[PDB]
Amino acid sequence: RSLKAMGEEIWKNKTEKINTELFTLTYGSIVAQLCQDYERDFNKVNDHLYSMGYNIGCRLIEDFLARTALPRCENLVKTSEVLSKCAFKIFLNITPNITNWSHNKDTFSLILDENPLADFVELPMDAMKSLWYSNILCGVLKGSLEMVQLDCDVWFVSDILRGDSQTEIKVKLNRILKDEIPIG
Amino acid sequence: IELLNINQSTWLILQKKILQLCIKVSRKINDFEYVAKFSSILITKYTHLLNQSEQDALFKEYIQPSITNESITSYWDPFILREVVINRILDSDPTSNEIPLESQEVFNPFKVPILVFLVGDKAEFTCRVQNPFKFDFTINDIQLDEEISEFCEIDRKAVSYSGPYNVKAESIRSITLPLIIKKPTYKKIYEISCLKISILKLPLQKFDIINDSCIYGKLKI
Amino acid sequence: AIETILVINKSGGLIYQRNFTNDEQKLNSNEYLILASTLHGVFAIASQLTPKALQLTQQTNIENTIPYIPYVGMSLGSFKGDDFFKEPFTNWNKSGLRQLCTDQFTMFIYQTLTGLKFVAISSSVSTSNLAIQIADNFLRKVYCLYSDYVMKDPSYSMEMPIRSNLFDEKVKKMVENLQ
Amino acid sequence: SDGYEYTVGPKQAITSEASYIPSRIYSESLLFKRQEASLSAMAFLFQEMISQLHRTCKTAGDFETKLSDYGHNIGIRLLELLNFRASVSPESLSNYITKMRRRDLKILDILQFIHGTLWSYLFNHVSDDLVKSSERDNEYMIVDNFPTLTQFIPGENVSCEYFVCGIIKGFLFNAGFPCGVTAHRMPQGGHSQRTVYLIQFDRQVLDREG
Amino acid sequence: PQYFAIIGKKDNPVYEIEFTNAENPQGFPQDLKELNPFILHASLDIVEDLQWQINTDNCYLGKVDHFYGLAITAYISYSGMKFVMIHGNSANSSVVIDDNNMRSFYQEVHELYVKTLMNPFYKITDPIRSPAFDSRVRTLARKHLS
Amino acid sequence: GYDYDYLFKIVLIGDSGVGKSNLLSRFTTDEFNIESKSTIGVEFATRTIEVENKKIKAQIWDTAGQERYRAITSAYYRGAVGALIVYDISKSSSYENCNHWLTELRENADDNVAVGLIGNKSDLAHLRAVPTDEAKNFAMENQMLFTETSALNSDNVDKAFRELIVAIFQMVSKHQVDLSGAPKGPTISLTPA
Ligand SMILES: *C(=O)CCCCCCCCCCCCCCC
Repeated sequence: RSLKAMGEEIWKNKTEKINTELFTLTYGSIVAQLCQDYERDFNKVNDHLYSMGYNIGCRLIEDFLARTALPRCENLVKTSEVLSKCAFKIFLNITPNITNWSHNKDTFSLILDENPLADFVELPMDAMKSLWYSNILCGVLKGSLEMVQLDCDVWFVSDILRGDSQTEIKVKLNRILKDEIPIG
Repeated sequence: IELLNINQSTWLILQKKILQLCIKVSRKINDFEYVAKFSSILITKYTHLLNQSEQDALFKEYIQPSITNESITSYWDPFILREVVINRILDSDPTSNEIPLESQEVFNPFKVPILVFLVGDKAEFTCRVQNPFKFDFTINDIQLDEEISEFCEIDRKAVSYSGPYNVKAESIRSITLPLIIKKPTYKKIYEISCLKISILKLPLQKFDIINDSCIYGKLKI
Repeated sequence: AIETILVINKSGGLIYQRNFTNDEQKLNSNEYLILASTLHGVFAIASQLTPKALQLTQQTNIENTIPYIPYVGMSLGSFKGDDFFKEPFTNWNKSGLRQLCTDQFTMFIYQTLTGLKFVAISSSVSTSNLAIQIADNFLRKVYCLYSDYVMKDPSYSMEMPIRSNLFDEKVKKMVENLQ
Repeated sequence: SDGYEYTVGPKQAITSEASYIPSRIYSESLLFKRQEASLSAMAFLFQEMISQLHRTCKTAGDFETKLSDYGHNIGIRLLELLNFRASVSPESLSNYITKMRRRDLKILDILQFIHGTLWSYLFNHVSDDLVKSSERDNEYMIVDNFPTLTQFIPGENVSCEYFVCGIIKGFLFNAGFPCGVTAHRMPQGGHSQRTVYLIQFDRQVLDREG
Repeated sequence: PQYFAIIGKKDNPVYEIEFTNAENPQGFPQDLKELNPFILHASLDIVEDLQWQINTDNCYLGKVDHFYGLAITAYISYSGMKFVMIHGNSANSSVVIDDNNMRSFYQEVHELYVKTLMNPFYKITDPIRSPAFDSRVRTLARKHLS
Repeated sequence: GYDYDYLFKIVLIGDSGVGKSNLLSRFTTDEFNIESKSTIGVEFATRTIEVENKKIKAQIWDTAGQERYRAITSAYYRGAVGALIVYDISKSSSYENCNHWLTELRENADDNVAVGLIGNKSDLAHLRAVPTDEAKNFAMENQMLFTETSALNSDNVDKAFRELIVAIFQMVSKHQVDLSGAPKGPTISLTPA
């Protein structure tokens, strides 16, 4: 099996599981107290969540790749496949799709069918145009991909909480920096 | 009033209803003290609930008599006059009036404004008074301090000639005045935030500077 | 009998030097930093000494896969089950120092894709190829344990010494099982 | 824009209006949708939360108070839909139940409730050996032989575990029982990661119960 | 007519609304309109009295208090949230409360309150300002009240 | 003796023949594997200092590339959180190469690395060829500390090195708090039947 049944088997019997309502409640508590602390400056809240996600991903790149130990991704396709098909599966019960391939194979979008972080969420009316609620995921993806010498830019373009039906995260590779230790 | 928490219960509508009844009965009997006492509460705490009609009627009925008979001698809240910026302008060319200049190691790169004035030059005092209520009041005179006064106090003749300064209903209307400087300071960086004001012909009351939100707007001269 | 385990963070420099010999204590803490940094430098040297014959033609991407041992580990944290992994896995450092043979000890090195280095010194001198598989499986065991109890630690800066209590005792138990 | 608007007061809602502005939070049900995620994600979120909390705090007491405040809100939310959600007897689920669950009002019913259903819901297993020190006046305590959230935290100090203390405190505080919940480590029985959540009630509750 | 309010532990309303019968779309005429918050405040004391008492259900209290032809019914959630309703005649009657309908209405409104409380940004002190909440509450009143 | 809280990596880089080997004769524990410069490319020295009541270990890597070290010398800056650029004030070539060395460090070393400038063999005022003013001006534009060192003028490089480690510690130190009446008596069971 390439990646589907692999990640399925790992999540089936390799990992200790915990309830997700606790996860979304915890994340909601952090986000709400952060908005209270920062005095409703939701752009700064987005920046802080980005920093938090970056730290989490820099730490997280070991848990994945220690449980899986998959080889290094070659070019921009295997990385998307693994990242959307087992990387999210192992840590969460979600299998987002790939959509909007760019003309030159440099950008792709993670259509998040289910967002466990935003389970019971309804933004305040003064933040429906500014606050990316689940901004921790972009930081996690950015840091995690940077730690494998795959530096890229990750940003939301639409969310289910704000307007449009589908929520997607665009990932665009800037360059594969060659400081990737003496291997291969 | 003791039964609730006018001074365990946070039902503001019921509180203002009973307080309105209290002032009504306090006027029914000839008790001019508690009318002022509770009208002070009713237009300091529950100000964001009484709309145009209630505030206008209350100011016409219970406040102005409470001022004319000197029942209360203090302004309602201290959150007035948010900004007190002061400026001087060069009447002549820039060259005219200059402020005088007032006459082996180990390097590492790893480790508000103050205003200056002369005696004779003319200045400009601008203050942004605010009126959170739905009625209008008039400022009668403005003074700076006792300490930093006698140095740069506002011209009494100018404010007297200009007459009372009417503030619109919900405005942050500004007042621009001249200012006269007489005495020196040598080397002693004084501060200016006392700014006595009289509102509706009351005793001169102090008002400290409060910015947009609790931080104090302080400047040095 | 793996008598000593040490790990090098990402750029040289030592962060964990718990040893399980009875009583030698011959090397102070200071010399082991020099040993780890020298190992990193020798790894770098070994990367750039491939013979000319193999540089232009490898044709050897079938032997990199490490066969798995059933229960080399023991007899958990984020993991669950009787073992940390049942499947076979692949080698990452196909162009680097992999072991050092000596008549009195054998050193094994397992380099993470990120850059983490895990070094195991064993008194035992196996056909000198199966022992590579045993060492790689044990070192990925230790790497999984590190990813559990050293990475999910609020009070631990990145690539700094591992002053923790659960990680060291659990690797001590793990090496105690393997003998 | 006809939502309460408490400054104006109550509004006249004529009983002929069925015009419906979907909200995406009221339409969605809350039955018990199983979406269990990995423990690793919870652990990493928890440790990044504590890491962010280190820079903001100044002393141990402030750290503990802020962590307890973090868990307090989770307690606020969990009380309602752990008491309410258990009333289902095997669209909206309000018209699926004939009898609301009898809300506890005694000293030990709530503690039994937390021992049984809240801890099982949180960590997928019933808590162990709820006991009370029957010497002074009241020292009720919940003990866990191996806490889940803070298993990866090294050291013998219990400061990072005040999160669940705050959860319990908020739970009992809304339920009508103010508390002084605080954690202690009591290594005993061969586990040695054994933590005891001492619970101390207020004099008001003691007067009310008797 | 009917007057409904949701009040927290600190004795403050987080939601208030009044319902009519659609043949007299004016509510309580002028005096009970002013007296409604005070009578509800008075009845809250009896509701708190029944909050801690043994003797089945204890969340739905039914008719607890009485006034000048006004029936007062109370329901209590698990977080001490008090749901209070004041039923008024059609200018002449002896008001009788429908037990099952009032019970079901309080159940569904408690569902609404709990799923309002769940989101991160809500606080216990703050009021329930939401057009969706008011809309679903009033169509619920049509469904269950009368 | 694994008591040091932090391990900082510092690289002592400079032109060949400048006199780096004598420069790191002071801040050392003069023991352990001597030489090894020509074998792998680096020699190792260590220092222990307390900053803000926290032990810090600093490891010094005095790399040099003569004819063989093209890629390895680059790889040796994998995570250096400090650099100690060296030039001699005798010949302008060593000072001229400082920009090239700094370019390599900022291109390859750790991001936002604290890097300084050392002027060695300053006692020899006979053959001076680089003035202090020019060196200081070059340091100003590139965010570096600068000093001059000599055998007669010793104990200055030690203070500069401690100051560099202090500058590093104020940048890569996450704030922390010192995390340091339990119930006693026989309990009674209260779990439900
Ligand atoms: C090829 O180069 C390998 C790519 C490795 C992908 C790693 C992605 C792991 C992170 C996924 C997101 C998990 C969310 C966790 C939320 C706390």
